[PDB]
Amino acid sequence: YLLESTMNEYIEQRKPCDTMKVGGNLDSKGYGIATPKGSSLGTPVNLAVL
Amino acid sequence: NSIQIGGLFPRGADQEYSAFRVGMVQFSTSEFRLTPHIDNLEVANSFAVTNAFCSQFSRGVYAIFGFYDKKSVNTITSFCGTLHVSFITPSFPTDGTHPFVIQMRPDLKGALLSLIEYYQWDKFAYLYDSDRGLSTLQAVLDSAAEKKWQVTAINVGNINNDKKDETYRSLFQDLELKKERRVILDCERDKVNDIVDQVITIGKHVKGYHYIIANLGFTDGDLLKIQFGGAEVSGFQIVDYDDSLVSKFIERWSTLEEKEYPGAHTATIKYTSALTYDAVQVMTEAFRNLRKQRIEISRRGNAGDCLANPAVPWGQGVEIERALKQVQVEGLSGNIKFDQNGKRINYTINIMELKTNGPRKIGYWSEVDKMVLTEDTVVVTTILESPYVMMKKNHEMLEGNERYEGYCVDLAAEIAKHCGFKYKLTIVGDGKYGARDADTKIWNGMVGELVYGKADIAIAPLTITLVREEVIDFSKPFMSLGISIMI
Amino acid sequence: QVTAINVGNINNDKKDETYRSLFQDLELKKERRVILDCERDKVNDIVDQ
Amino acid sequence: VITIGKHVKGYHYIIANLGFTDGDLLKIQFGGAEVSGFQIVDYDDSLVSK
Repeated sequence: YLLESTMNEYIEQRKPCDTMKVGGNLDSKGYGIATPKGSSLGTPVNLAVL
Repeated sequence: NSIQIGGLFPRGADQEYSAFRVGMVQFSTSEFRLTPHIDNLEVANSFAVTNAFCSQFSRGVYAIFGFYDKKSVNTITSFCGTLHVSFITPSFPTDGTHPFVIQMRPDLKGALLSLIEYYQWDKFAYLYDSDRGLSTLQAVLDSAAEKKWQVTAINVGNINNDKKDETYRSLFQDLELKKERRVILDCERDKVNDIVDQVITIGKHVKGYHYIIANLGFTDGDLLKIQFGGAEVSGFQIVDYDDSLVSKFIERWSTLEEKEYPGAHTATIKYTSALTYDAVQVMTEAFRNLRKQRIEISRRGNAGDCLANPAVPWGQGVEIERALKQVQVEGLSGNIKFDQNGKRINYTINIMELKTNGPRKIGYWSEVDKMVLTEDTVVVTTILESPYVMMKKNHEMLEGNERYEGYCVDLAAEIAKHCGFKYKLTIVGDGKYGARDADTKIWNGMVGELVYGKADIAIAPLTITLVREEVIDFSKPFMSLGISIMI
Repeated sequence: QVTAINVGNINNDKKDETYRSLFQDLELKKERRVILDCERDKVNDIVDQ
Repeated sequence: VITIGKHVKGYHYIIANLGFTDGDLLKIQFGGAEVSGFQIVDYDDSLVSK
């Protein structure tokens, strides 16, 4: 079952312990806050994220 | 019908004396006349209060308007209990149940106590003055025990002008060793303007400090000199200029003549002189109501002296105060409603706070209700995933918005408060992360709330893709990741 | 750390409910040291309580 | 400087002219910000004191 990396990493440290992350990353994706297009909050968020 | 009353005014109480005559001209009616017979005195000398009291009682009056002080208040409240002569006054409220005394000043101590929990204070100082009694001090020392405060109350009144500046440095150098950021000032005008001039000179009005000027004139004293400092200054005021009846007065008040009325041509009026104008309405309202009930109380029998053995009252004095307590009119401060005691009830006190544009109004206070915070966001769409958003074991136990926790939940709370908002997490439990569907192009899950405008912010482990980027804006990536195999 | 409490306004009807009221509030803090600034009529009233 | 409250500790000023005690200086004596300056007329000299 292919999925997100740190989601796969969390189940490996949680203790049913029968899961395994093998190989490495196969892509690069980003976890960003979804804001409206032309957001009322995004430009304050964009620095406060950074 | 020339009703004769008496006046006991302090020496140098100029604006109250002008505000006395303003009501005498306006609230003069065609059907009766009020005879002032004003005397001038020094109000702290209880000899001088006494022979000025017995002079007017030798003249014969129906009521007496005048001021008292702390060093003369029991000379007043004893005589008005004895000779049954009612006494209307704007001074500080006497503690107890005193007959024949009309306090025109509202109480303060409930509003002052209500303000402190609004700022949620635990440790503060309290600079008080002895001139207005110790009633406000005794209330907050009663309140500091049961509600866990650390009140460092310091008397400040006994300071001579030759050594003011040496003392106030020595005052506030003590508070820095205590690291006090919060101060309640509890004084009249002059001791506020002295202390604020000493706060500025040592530089103790920058951001990080907070002050509460605990009297009824917040805009009364000079306030420009700490308007731009950085320390937030709160306060209390009963005379709201946004009211029309006040505005009708001020436009009359500003136009007056200086040598005819000293201190009249101003933009603001002080609360002490404001109640002075308010009482002449109340004094006039009684003798309207008295003849309307047709209780002729013309005691033309000679009053004699005050040193009678035994001193005898006159039972038409009992008639007067019942009319004085049963008056509900409107004036500059608001609803003037009395008790059986002589104290005011059903009144409003405007909690005002000082911003850089000036005094604003963040609400009002009452007896029935506390500080009424008369003022004048984002909706988080997400999904619960471990350890981003997690459903707590204290689901039914812990209520509110800490019912979900996790890594995303901290970062959502970090991103709302550094921007300024407060979060509203509501999870659509459809389970689908959401994308632009085939053949119908409906955003399914969290994007179904976000693109269609049913939510504002979405703090979630969501992937920024090309067709994701087109419809709605994104932030920067939280972390760098990839597709990973799980076996 | 002074806790100053007015005991002056206590009246004769409500003595055993009010003199019991503040000492438990002292006992909710465990105050151990008391100064009495009263006259002997109020002092012997307090010592009885 | 005083009215906006910018003479607390953390600040420093240098009044760059030849009269340092010439202007009014009491109003920032007790602030917290260190104020330096320049003066040519020393009153500790006898001929000045005369």
